[PDB]
Order: sequence, then structure tokens, then C-alpha cells
Amino acid sequence: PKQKTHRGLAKRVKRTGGGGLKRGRAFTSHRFHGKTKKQRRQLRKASMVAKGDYKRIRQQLARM
Amino acid sequence: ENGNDFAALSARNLPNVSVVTSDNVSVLDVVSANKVLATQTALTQIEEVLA
Amino acid sequence: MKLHELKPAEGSRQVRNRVGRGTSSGNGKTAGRGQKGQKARSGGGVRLGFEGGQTPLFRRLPKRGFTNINRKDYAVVNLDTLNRFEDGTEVTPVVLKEAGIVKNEKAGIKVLADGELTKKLTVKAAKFSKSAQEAIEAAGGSIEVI
RNA sequence: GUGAAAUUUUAGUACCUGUGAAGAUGCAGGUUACCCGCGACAGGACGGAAAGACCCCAUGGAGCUUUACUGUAGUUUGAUA
RNA sequence: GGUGUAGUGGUAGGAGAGCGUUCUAAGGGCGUUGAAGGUCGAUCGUGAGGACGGCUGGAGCGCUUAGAAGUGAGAAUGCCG
RNA sequence: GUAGCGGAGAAAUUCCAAACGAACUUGGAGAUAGCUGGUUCUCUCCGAAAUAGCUUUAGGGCUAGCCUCGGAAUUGAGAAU
RNA sequence: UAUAGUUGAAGGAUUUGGAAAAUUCCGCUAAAGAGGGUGAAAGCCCCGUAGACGAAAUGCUGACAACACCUAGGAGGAUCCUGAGUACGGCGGAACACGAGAAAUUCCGUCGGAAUCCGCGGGGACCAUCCCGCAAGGCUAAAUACUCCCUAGUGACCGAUAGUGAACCAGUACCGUGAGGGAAAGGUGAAAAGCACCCCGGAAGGGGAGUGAAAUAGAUCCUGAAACCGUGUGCCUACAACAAGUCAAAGCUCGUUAAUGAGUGAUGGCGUGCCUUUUGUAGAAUGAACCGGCGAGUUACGAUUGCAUGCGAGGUUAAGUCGAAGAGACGGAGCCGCAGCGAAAGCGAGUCUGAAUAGGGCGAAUGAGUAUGUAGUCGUAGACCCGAAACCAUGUGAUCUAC
Repeated sequence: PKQKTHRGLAKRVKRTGGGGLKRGRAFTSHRFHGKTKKQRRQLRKASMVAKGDYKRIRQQLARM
Repeated sequence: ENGNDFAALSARNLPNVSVVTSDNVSVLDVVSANKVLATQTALTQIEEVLA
Repeated sequence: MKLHELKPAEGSRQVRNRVGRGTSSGNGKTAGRGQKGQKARSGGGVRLGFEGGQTPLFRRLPKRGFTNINRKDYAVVNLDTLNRFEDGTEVTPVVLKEAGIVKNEKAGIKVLADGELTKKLTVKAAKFSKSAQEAIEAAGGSIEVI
């Protein structure tokens, strides 16, 4: 049959123009009294997926 | 060529001879034979479909 | 070519590897699998993306956004592609098709200015960026959203 | 006269003191010993028979208990036909 | 092709290149003046392996090039004899 | 006559066709087993690990570290004094 | 048209054999050189094949005839009709890819319960407006699924431990109260010509003589491997502690694919099997009595990388139609690539964040793809093979034992 994509990954990630994967950040929904303003200012910028994670993740997102 | 049926009948049964019409030549027919004996009419008809 | 002297092209066919056929081949006796463990069993292994029991990377990250149901995507053609027409032609979505430049015009054509035109076209399309229309009109033509 | 069995890597299959997966017929150094059998005894072959029943594990089972969780047959109480 | 210099222990495992079995196609062959199979020999190649000769045997079988695989056995307290 | 989510028990977890903490037969069924056993031809080149971190994790796994094959790249980035 | 049938071309000698279809000469035939048989391998010997011909009877399928049924316009808009315990709503369940969810639509149980063309339902809670339909009555060919069976065939499918469990009198013998479980076992020769007669012996069996190309092809019958059991001989062996060989070597006995020959060997040095699992094994850790046969990374569909070929800012068709189960043309729905950024509205070689033209993120700046073949890895499928204790759902047992 066909391969099924991981529907939980696809709701969380997107594919950039040179093949990468933009991602959101953690520690960004919850107790902000436990973290500094500089931390929460700098946890507002997106990032990318690392090479260890991508090697193990590649096949689940092949089609979207 | 075409409904040249007397010729195809006469050429059957000879153990060195194969008979094909000009709308039904394959790659495997031409490679296996040593020569091709084609009539003038059939030659133009092949030139019409290979274009 | 004769049917008793066939030869494929070099590098085009390779043979095959058969495991479990003696020691000297390199892959007898466990056939490349190492010693014991879950990965040495027939049908052994863990599912894709599994990580032991640590929280998997997809599950620490938050979800994001929504899909719009009236989304419009267009079928860009820039400015070099309008150089393969004669000086004065009235390029249009049916003359773009039937040259194969655009097949599958999603929600209509949109012209983009990247980067250089020298013709006398009169372009008919659904959308124009500010610089596409501009450079089209410098070279000396006209636009019409339609 | 008739006629099995469990067992079995191949065997021309000694003793002492050592060595060694730390208790050797088979390895070292010695000591003893012509070749082939019969009737008897059980010290060794970690002798045979039974992939330890003792102990721990498998995010194994199964039977049992209850003020462990989540359900339910049965019994009861109200509304409505 | 010559000549120099350097190298060539190996378990898990990666990479390369080959030997042999059965069947398909095309080509060129052998066979009751004896095919396959079996048995013996003091033969050849770096290895898997290849020939030639005797005896047995009685009807089928090699070689070249390409293709396809139920394609190689010493072990599972394996299964049948 | 009483039948397996069952029967029968002067009560022993006792009996229900030489086996009963839940009979026998067929099917789901090639149940599942992070465990144990086995896995069949040849030569040439290279050649590990037995560690860190996280883990209902500790004889399993994942990412890094350590092996092998193919490419790219400015160098004079590597090593030993 | 199905179910019996008819007719159907063309060869002799020679060599080797028991026997030719083989060999060598010289001929003929083909709308027939597909296949099977015959004392070995046949276009021309036999059965057939290509082509031509045929049905008393019964059954099927067409066509055209009869017979049976069914089917008309224009206008009006006074009034009447158009499927009721129904649509629908509350409560409880289920079906829709949709797990109560913001839950439209379709069903079942229970209770409540419309309107009538100035009407009624739907467009995914709900309302207004616009648009598309007219429930609560019935039937209907084809295009799609399957093969116990009959005819005609086909296979880079098996060839007697294979292929059906079963090539043979097989669901048999055998096992169980029963439901149920379930095998082993093919081959003389061209032709039985299958050994008349004699001799030893109760017979079995054997030796002659005969058959036959061959009997060491004699019915336990083609070939006839190994384990295992014997008989005969060249060389060694009764003072010797041996994982059984290997290297050195006198004597004796032979004489080969002819070369730095072959068998045996007193005596001397050295030397703790094979496999598995282990930090580590001769292991007193694990497996194997021996010999033979069988017995384990495969395929389908997807995803990715390397190699190879054709086209190249492009590449390529799917289902389907004609065609020999084929090649070999039609078919452009569709798929990938050619532009990105942003949650989105959107903007575009740029865009998002931001008051910012600042800075920063991701992109551009000549920067190659696509179809197919082949090999390496992965996913879904039993997915390299063998191995539980158990769980569930139909059925069969009180001829033993308990009451």
C-alpha cells in the first residue's frame, strides 16, 4: 500500500525553501513567572531541526 | 502489405521464412532474421507510420 | 545486433547479495545482524521515530496555525518567459498553455517582474505585481486584469 | 534353541605431584606396565534417565482475596406510557 | 609492457571481484563406432573448482553470449529412511 | 437423568474415558515471546566496541563517540619534536 | 449453433546394429514443417494437421410475421387534489472517515407532536436573504463479483521425501466411546519369447541346458551411491601410555595422466577434536550414534540513495479502445519540476517580525529536472526459520468415575 505520514509531526513543522524544517519552541505556554524577560523574549523566535533528529524523522514526512 | 493473402499462404510453412504485415512489425522480428524482403508498397506504408 | 551476442551497457546491471551462504562470503552465520537483541529477531525493530522511552521530539513541540478554506494559489510566470514571443502578440492564458509554459493554472495567472523584458506585448492575466505591470509598460505594451 | 533395551564426537582409554574456567585417562615432570579373555565389586568417567521443581528475571500467565481501579448481573426507589 | 619504492595477522561489520547448480533464447556442436549417471587413476589452476583415460551403463547431453531463480548444508535434545 | 462461564462432592482442590486451580475436538491461527537454538560457495582490500547522555530503564532502545564506501573543498587547516 | 462423423499431399537404395527414424547418395511434397505412436532421432510408415464436406433427433441464439399491451394538443385560473401518529422535538443508543464535539445528514427504542402552494425540505450549530429540489407508495436491463462442473487449450510451473492427503482399489489400512486424526506403497524386456528337459534336495534354493542384442535384464526384476557385514592378499605388529596426525627416515613390495614415482613402514622430534555461547574453554559448560535425502532475508505495493539510458526548462502518461494472454498505436483527466515568505488576510525576488527604510529569521542572486531499468536500506503485510505456558468461539463425551 502507500506510506502514511505522521499526522502529529505535520501539525507542528513546515518545510523551508532549501529543504530544512522550521519549528516552534518549548517552554512557551506556561508559568512565565519562573523565567526571565530575556528568556521569554528569546523563546519567541523559531528555529530548525537538528541533524540527529532529522535522520530519524525523514521518512515520516516524505509527502508533506 | 495488406490483404495479400495468396502470398502469405504461399510463404507459410517454409522453415526459413517468417511473414509479417506492415502494421505489425516488432523489434524482435527484425533482429532475429538475417534479411528483410519487403515490397515497394509495404515500404511506403511503414514510412507512413514510423514518421 | 544479433540475438547471440547481447551486451548491456557498462554499469547498468548489478548482481545481488545472498546472505546466510557460508562464512567466506562475508555474511554467513547471522547474516549481517550482529549478536543477540531485539534487532536480531525476524520482525524485530522499533517503529519509526521511537526513542526508547524518552519523550519523542514531536511531543515536546507545540502545534501551530490553521488552514484557510478559501485559499488562493496562482501560477506565476516571470518575465523571461515573455521573451519567447514575437514583438506584439497579446499573450494570454490559452497561448501560454499550448506552449506548455503553464499547465495547471491553479487560480489564474500572476505575472512577476524577474527580471528583464524587451518586447511589445499586451498581457491578459488575473494578477500583476507592481513591477511587472511597470516594466511591461516601459517596454511599450499594456496590461488588463481579466 | 530363540533373541531386546536405555546409551554413543572419534578413540591404540595407567598412577602420583603439579598446571589450567581455580577438583584431569588425554596437558608438564617423573613412576609403573608383554598380547587376548572369563567370573565377581562398585572408587571415577563432575556415570544414564528428567532444556532445576530451590532463587531472580519476562513491563510472562493462571487460580484465589479485598474498605485497589473501572464496570456489571441481581435487588430496590422515583418520573412517564 | 619495464624498472624502483612501499604494503599484504584479524572476530562484529563495510567494499570489490569471481566459482558451481537448474531452466529460457540465439548461434555453433556431440551421441548405439554408446549420452546422462556410477566407480578408479600417480592430471591441471592462486581459491571455489576444470579436464583426459579405464571399467560399468543404456538414451539423451554439453559449449558461447545474454536472461531468470524453490541456486550451494555439518550442527536446530531438527523431520523421514 | 444432570455437561465445561457447567455438573456432581458424608469436603480431599475430590471426580467428570489411564492427564482437571477449570475436559476433549475443530476453528480465529503462521496467536504473542525486548528470550533460547539454528542460518548452506570462494578469494582480495579495510577493520571496531564493551563509553556519555536520556529512558516503568538496568541482559532492550535512541542520539552522539569509535569502522567502511562514494563525492566536494580552500589548503598547506592534521601528527610529532 | 452445441451434441456423432467424412475426406485429406509426398521415399527408395546404401553403411553400422537385434532392430533405424541415424549415416551417404539421388528424388518428391507443402493453404499441411502443430503434436503423438512405431524394435533408436521420420514433412514424405501409422494416427493426425492446413483445406473441403455432413445431422434423422433434441436443445439454444438471431431475424421477420401475427397476436397482445402502452402512448395526443391549445386555453382558463372560481373552486377541489398531490402518501399523518408522518416530518419534526426532548431523553437513550448507533451509522456516517467524523470517538458529543460548535455537530448538520441517516437509522433504531421511548414519550410529545405540524403545515397544505399566501405551502414544505436542503446548501455541516443558528438567523435573514438568494439558489437548488418536492419526503412520509411500487418496479427495472447493462457495464461489476464468483467457479462444484463440461468442452478446447496454455506455462523461462512439479517430476515419486516433489506435485493434491491421495500417479498404485485413499479419506483407504490404522488410531479413538465419540466428535475427529490419518499414512506407506511408480519403472523386467522391442516382444513373455516369463527358463521345456536333466541333476542335488521334503521343499526353498542352486548348477547345467535353453530364450534373448544383454539374465550380474529372472519378477525382492532399469541405473544400483554411502553407512554396515564378509572372503582373499603386498607391507607392519606380543617391553608398550597413543586428540591418532604431521615433519625426518632404514627395510620390504610394486611400476604411473612419466615425474624431483606408488603402497607400507621399525625408530626419532612436535602436538589437549568440531560447533555454539563467553572476560575467559581441552573443557568436568552446550549439541551431534553413523550414513543418505529434505530443511532458513522472498514477493507485492510505497519511500529514499548510488549507478545506467532517453529527452531537457522541461519530463511523462493512468483507466480504457483495436491487437496473438505479445509491442504497438490512440488516449493529457492527472503527477513532478520551473519562486518564495507568512498562522492567516496577503505580498512577490523578496517576505515576516517591528513605530523603524534599523537589526535579525527564511529565501533569490547561471546554480536541473523528469520517466524507466538495476542494486543497497527502510515502511505495511507471518516478512529470515523453528519453539510455549495461555485467551476466545462452535461442537463431542456420565459404556470410567460422582450423586
